[PDB]
Amino acid sequence: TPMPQFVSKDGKHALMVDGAPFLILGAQVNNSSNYPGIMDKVWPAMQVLGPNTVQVPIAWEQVEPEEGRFDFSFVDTLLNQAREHKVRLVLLWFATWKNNGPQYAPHWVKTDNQRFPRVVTREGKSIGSLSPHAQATLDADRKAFVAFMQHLKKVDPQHTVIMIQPENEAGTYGSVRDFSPMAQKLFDGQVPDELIKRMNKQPGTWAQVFGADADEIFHAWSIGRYIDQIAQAGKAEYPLPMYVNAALRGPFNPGQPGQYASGGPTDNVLDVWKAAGPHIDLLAPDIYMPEYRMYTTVLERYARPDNALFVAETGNRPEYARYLYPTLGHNGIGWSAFGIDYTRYSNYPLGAKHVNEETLAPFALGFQAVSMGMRPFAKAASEGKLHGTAEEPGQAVQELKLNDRWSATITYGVPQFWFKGEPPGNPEPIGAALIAELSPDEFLVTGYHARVTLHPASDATANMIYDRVEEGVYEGNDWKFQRNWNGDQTDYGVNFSSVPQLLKIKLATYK
Amino acid sequence: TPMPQFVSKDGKHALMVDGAPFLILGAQVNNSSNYPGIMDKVWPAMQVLGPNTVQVPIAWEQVEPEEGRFDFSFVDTLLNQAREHKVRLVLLWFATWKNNGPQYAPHWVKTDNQRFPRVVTREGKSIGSLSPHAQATLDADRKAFVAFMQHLKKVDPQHTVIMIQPENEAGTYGSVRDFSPMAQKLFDGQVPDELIKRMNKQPGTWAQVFGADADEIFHAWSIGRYIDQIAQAGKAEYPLPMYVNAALRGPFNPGQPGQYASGGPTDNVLDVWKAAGPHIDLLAPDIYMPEYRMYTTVLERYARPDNALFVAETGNRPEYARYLYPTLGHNGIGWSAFGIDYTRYSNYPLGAKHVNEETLAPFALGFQAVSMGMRPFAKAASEGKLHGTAEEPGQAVQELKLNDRWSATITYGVPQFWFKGEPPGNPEPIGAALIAELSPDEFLVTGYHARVTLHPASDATANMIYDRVEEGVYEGNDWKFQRNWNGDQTDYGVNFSSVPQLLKIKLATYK
Amino acid sequence: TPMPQFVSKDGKHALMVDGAPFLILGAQVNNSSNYPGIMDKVWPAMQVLGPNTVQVPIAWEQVEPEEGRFDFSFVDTLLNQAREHKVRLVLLWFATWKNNGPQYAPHWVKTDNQRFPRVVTREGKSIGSLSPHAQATLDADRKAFVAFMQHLKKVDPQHTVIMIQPENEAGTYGSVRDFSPMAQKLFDGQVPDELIKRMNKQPGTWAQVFGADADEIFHAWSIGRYIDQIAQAGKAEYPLPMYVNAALRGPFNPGQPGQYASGGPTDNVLDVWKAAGPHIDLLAPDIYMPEYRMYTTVLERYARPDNALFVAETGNRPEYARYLYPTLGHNGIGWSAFGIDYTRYSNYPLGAKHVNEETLAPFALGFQAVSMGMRPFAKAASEGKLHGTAEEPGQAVQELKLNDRWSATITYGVPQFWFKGEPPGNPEPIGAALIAELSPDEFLVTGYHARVTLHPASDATANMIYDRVEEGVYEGNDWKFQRNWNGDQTDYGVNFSSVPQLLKIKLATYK
Amino acid sequence: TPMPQFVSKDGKHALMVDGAPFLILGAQVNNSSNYPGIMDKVWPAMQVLGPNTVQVPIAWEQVEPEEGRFDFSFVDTLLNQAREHKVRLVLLWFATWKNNGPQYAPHWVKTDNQRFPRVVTREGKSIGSLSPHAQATLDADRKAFVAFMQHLKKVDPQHTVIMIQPENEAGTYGSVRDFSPMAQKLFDGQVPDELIKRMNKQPGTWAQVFGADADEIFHAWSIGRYIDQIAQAGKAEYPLPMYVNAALRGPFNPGQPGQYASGGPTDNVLDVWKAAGPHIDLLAPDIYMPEYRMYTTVLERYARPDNALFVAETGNRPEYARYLYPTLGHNGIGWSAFGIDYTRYSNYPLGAKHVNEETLAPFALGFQAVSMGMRPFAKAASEGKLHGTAEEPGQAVQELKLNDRWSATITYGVPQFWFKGEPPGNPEPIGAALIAELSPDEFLVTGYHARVTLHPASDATANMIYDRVEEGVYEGNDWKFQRNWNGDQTDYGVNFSSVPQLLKIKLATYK
Repeated sequence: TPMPQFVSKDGKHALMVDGAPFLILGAQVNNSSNYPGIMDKVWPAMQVLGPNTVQVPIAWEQVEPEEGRFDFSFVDTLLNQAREHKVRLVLLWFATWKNNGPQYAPHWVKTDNQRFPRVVTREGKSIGSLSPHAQATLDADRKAFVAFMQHLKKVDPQHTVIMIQPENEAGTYGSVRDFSPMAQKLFDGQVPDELIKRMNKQPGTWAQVFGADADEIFHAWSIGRYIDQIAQAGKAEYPLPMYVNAALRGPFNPGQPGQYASGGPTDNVLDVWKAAGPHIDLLAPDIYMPEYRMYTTVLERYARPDNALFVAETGNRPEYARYLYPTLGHNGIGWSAFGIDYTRYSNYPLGAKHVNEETLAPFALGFQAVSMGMRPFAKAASEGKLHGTAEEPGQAVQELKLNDRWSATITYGVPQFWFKGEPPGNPEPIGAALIAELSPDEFLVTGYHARVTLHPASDATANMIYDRVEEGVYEGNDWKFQRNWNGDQTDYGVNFSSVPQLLKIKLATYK
Repeated sequence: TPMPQFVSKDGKHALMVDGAPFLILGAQVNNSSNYPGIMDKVWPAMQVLGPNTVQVPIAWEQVEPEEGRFDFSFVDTLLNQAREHKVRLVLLWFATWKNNGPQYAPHWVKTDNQRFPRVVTREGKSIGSLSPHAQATLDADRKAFVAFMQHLKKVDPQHTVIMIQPENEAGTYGSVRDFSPMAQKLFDGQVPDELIKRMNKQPGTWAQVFGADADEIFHAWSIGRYIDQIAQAGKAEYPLPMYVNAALRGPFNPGQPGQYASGGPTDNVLDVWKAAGPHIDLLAPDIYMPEYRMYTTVLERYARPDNALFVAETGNRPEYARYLYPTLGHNGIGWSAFGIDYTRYSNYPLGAKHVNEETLAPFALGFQAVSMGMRPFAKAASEGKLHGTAEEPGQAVQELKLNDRWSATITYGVPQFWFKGEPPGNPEPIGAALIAELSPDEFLVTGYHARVTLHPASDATANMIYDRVEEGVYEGNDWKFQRNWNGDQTDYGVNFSSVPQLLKIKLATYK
Repeated sequence: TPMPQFVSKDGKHALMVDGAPFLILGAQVNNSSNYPGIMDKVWPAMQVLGPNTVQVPIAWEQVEPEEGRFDFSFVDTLLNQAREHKVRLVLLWFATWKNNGPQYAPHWVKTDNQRFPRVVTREGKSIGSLSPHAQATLDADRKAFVAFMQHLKKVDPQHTVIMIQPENEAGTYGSVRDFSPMAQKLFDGQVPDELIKRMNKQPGTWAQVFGADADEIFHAWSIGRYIDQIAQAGKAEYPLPMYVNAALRGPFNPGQPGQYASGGPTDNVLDVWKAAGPHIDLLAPDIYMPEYRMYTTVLERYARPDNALFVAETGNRPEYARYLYPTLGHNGIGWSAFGIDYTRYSNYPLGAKHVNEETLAPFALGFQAVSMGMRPFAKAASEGKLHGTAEEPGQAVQELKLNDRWSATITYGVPQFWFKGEPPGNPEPIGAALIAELSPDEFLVTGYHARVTLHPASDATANMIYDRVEEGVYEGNDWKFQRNWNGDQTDYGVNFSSVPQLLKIKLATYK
Repeated sequence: TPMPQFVSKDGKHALMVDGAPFLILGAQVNNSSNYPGIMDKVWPAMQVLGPNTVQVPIAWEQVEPEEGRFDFSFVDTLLNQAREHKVRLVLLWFATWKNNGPQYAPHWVKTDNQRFPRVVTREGKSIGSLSPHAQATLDADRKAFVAFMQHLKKVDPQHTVIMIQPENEAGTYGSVRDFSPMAQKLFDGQVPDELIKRMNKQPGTWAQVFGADADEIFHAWSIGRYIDQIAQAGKAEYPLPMYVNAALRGPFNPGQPGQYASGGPTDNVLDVWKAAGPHIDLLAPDIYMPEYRMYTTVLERYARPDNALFVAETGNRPEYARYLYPTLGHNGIGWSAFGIDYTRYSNYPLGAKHVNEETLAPFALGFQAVSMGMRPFAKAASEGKLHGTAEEPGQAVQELKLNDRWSATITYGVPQFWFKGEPPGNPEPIGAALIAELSPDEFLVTGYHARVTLHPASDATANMIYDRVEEGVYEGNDWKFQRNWNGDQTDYGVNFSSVPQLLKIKLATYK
């Protein structure tokens, strides 16, 4: 039975799970929800949200508490629980970097600054981030990761785990790079030929080749090479797809490297990370920018022909929920919300002050609607045929171009009937829509707090007819019909409110 | 066992069901609630509202999806469900016209503008309404309707179905008539002698005879003849009563024909429709005019000596509920509310934003009260002896003339006791009353949010005595006594609030 | 086993029930709650209120619907239900007068103005009140009442029924007396010697003897003689205690006789009614005057050495509940609230807009507290040893004189602890207290929303000691101890809130 | 099995219960909740609050109602109930003084001012407080207390009762001392040599030695000697630890002795009470001063090297709950809240208007958190290693000095994440924290509505590492691990909200 795998060719991408494209509808537990005694506050929240994939930390300190003495008992417990609760897993390897720092490395690592040295600032101060240049730290992380991947292969032939995230938001706060002598000797050397080629530059030293950006590009390359070697060695044991996640710099008015985590896969060093990381399948943004223009711009920059869009983390405040459909609209591999458990922790002001059934309901709506047709939606994404949009404040109408024949008007905050006047939008921005092209004249359509009005895009389709507007669900790939919408229910577009409904709409023209 | 039948003589009317007059307390599901997979969101709402009759679409596209290949399986399912849930059915034939358009005609009809042509505007544009002049469209609709009536006769000897509505709001938006050559050849001809007689006019062409109104009267006659031939052929197979429903034009400031649906049974062409439709039992208004003066004027215009009043549709917003009793007061055959299911569709702003137990309670109150004496109420209506009224904003008192001996004062928003000052009315208009004359000195009385004070109408009855004020219910026609109201409960009229109560009041005089 | 009986000597009174004094904690159903089919809306309300005595109409129209054809089946049903629900009964004979009118007399009475004539005004108009002067009406009422009392004796040896109320608010609206010739012949005659004696006047005609008040005194005497003869004949069959109830005239600014019900036992003709009614045990006020000064003045006027105070009716709005204890403080026989059922009738503005568990809770509190010591409370009342008071708006302190040794300060709206400043009173007037003197130094004390502070009334008791402050209840006459209040619970008086608590307080002095 | 015992040496103290230090998390029932018939309104409240120790009055009037006739049946019942409900008991001997007065002494005491004389004012008036100088009153109280201690020893080998409180707030209101001749003869004599030594003064009379404070110091010494002799005699029978409780005088602006209870253990006569009371283990404040500066100053004054801090009573209004942790921070023996039952009594304005699950929740939070590590917390207190603090209005940050190596910053009203700007504090003051030093680099930490940020206190610990931040609970002394907090949960201190959580935090430094 085929194991999970990431494919990408000519800018079309698929996460293949059980032999077909898959879309991650993800939930990530909080950072300290990775022990047997706390899982009873994880699963009741997942039951409410209904993700198809759960992200859980696997901490280096817990799997190798003493060097050479491995303990994967929590991985085993977690696989049983995920199988019982019918979710797939994405495991997060909290090791050399977690939010730039060594806090999840074991005692014998993070207390030993001699064997495992920290970044040194230009002024000579050690700071809370391990240097990518130390061979001992790479060796020890990679050895632990290799034991981890070997264990996974032995106990997960069911393929419950579909991806691995090596490290978590690697990079450095408080310095653009390491300035230790160890670092300076490498920085003074020649830029590796692989990076010279990919960057369209002439050979030379780091300062010669990259100028004012040499410090930041050097640090990104060195972190990338570090994680790539870990990815390559772990894949040699069990070749699950692997991705790294990015602490973002501001898309419009970024600060200086070091204010944001320098060296991480920020939007200015994506080609460096690509060159450095051939064994890393994608670079995934962690988006905690709730403002529409910022969020959607991050989506556009990380969705590249060489980079499948996966939103590995985003906020759990309700205004975030609507960003699922525009993410899927970039035809990547999915979207995950962060902080989904009942441990009473809150990452406000990034996310919600409390996680409960009310705060989860806007997310569960989208997860239920996509799950009603997940495999066809994922087939569409893998062919580049998924369209998605979310409501922007002060803009009550959007236009989606679908193909030569049809377009869709998206209108927010209107009745499900004729109305007089300009569309007002919803009082808060909460609407969204998602449209899959199955064939030129047939679409899968869902939305919430929104009207979707399909209309001709050319003179050939001016004589538009609703042939069928079928409500139903999919069982795997088999369509289960419930009813044909007609009359009032199609006279004013098709109108969605607060319940999950999937429509398979076949259009015709009269002749 | 006698089948349902409509009788009318000298301006008195009855819908005979199971051998006696019947009054429809109706509920209509939304337009796309006509498939097996959605009926579990219909019946729980009917359980709350408690109609005695449910209206459900029977779509041409679903019973003849391919020409000649009939499928009445949903009709069969629906008859079983109506029998289990103890309601009668009125079936709506969604075919050549539904809200003026062909959207419920099958694929092989509504995509074939050659065989089944659309109305052509004066400027040459085909628009979304099938021409009444095409023989193929009439033939195909009638053939489907005949198969439908034949099936009904075979599977409904219980007579669950009591009426059929051929077509739904036939007429045309965007043109006063068809201007195609096919239409013009008929328009240029002589007005049929049947219409010339009924309209008190001299023979001639359509333009000669009817002048400025020729276009609209021609279209109404041609639609009427179309549906009448379908009614006649269907009745030849199974002679259930049949009615058509009207999309109204404004009673006071109507627009132009084509702004409102031209050719439908609007209030200016009722004699045309009568002349054209001898096999159509009545013309029924669909009233979505919530303002008192408009609603009640529509009632008066459609209640004619040659037209039994049936309100086939009205709004499901709570202010509409009170219009049941004035409708029954015209001594027709009943009243039905539109959009009664839990599918989460809303036709706001015509109706309510949500359908739930709260929004249905004002309707259920009236349906429960009338059902407590439905057969005697319907016997009264068939003798012209039913009186009914609803509260008008800014008018806290109304006077009902009952007969030579007695009248009833209706007072809104007062205590059930002595009060000082002018009656204030209810804060919102919600009151109503219904009074049946059983014999000169005995009345059935119910109401809500209202006081009913019977008082002498002549010097012969000045010495008024409450002989009996019996609360109870009817089992069929047998009166079941609960108690005699007296004392406080009759000193200030008889006072109704929010619970269904039927009173049988016998008056006397002391001597 | 002794039957119920009213005793009164030297201004001390007792309703003896089962051989000992009894205090009525009464509830009266609404006027049309006197049929088997409505009793399921009576008993659930009594379960909440918990009266010890229920008042129910027994209508002449229902027990003699045709002359000579008696039907006491409802009396039988009602006795079974009262025994099952553990209440005593007071039966109300709705006959010649109910609120001045004949509406509860049978068909063959109230429609026959010839045999049973109405009062004639000075101008010659018959009005809605039967003349006390017609021998046929007296004969027919008395005959029905005699059949009623005979039936009671046969089917009620349990003595469920403890009193009878002949007629209901007898009197006349719209005329001071009857002016018919039948009436004038009697009015022109001599004042009966019995009334001449009791009124301390010299013999003469009605106009000579009574002057400007002759009309009103004549009507009161004639109604009184009418009901007295009915009482005497009914008592000859079964000598239950009997009382009449009064529709009050204003205590301070009364209107004219005829505006209020002339001839009823109003506060100006109590000596007339005493003289006329030796077989009527007491004259009971019906108090719907919610203002403190009016309510308590009515109490004082009807509590006479020759008249035991029984409040036969009062309002069911919550502000009325507190008037129970000052009524008991006049050492009569009890107090009853009117309109206690769930039939959805309201006599607002006299009483509450709705009867439910919230509106009944302030009454149930008092009924529960008195029931916790009802027989000792009733023994105290029969010895004149009960003291009671209710809160007056704007007066947060009252002083009750108990005996030579002790007094009680009643304070409203204070904490159950030390407080600074003037007592504020409760926000609405809701407090009350009730104190029985068991012996010179021992008292039964209860209250609600109030503090009771016992304190010395003389120099002999200056050295006051709380010997015992026992919370408990009585079983019949046997005291069941729960706890001794001390400390905080007695440092600031004894403080009552919203739960029923009976305290048996023994005082001492240190020496 | 060792019985409870109080140990104190060189300013470190422990209440030894079952052989190890113990911390009282106490609840006291109201003053009249000391009878079998009211205990069903005590235990349901204790179930909600969850104290480990309940204080209950044992009244002299109830155990010796007649002289020589002892009745300890309630003590027996109460021991059974405390064992069933799993709490320890502290019994309060309500005898010669309760809130200065004799109200709980038996009838034959408090009514006999001859045998048991009251304090006489300077003007000759007897007032409500028994004189400490009468030998009969001492003899009779001591005899009753000796019978009580003998009974306890016989029926409590389980050691359910851990301390006894002889008398309750002894002292006098309305006079600084007794001025009777009996008192004056003693006052005129020489100051006992024991008091002369302890007060660092020269021999002489009371007026010579103490001057303006002679009256108050004389009264405190005489009350102290009275209770000490009772303590000594009771301990001779069963040597349970014993304490007296104090009605406080204002810490900053005290009134005159007699306005506050003169002679009680107020903050100016603590050395007198120590000298007079060698058999009294500690002097405990009763703190009903809700203002932060007053409450915490009282704590400081009563926590002395010769006086273990026990807060025997405090308010049950929610603002009081947070004072538990600063009390424990003085390394005494515990803290108890007053008025914890459902009898519907309120000592507002000292405490809450109602006791229910809402008003108890802020207290239950602290009791649950301390109970999760009660024995280690009590071991820490006995070594002087407990630190505790509560939030002060207008101060959102506090600093706790722990040892040479570490300190803790306490921040109130902040998110559990990074925030911009000055800490706002909670809207009402509700935060607190409690920190036990287990060893130099390991701490037990709990709090609520607060952030605790451990940080270096010296250059030696500048390179701080969170080695482990373990959430769990203790079973007795055995630690039960749940999870290791890391990541978000430790990046911004450790953050507590509204649920009980105990963290065992081991700190390291990197090298």
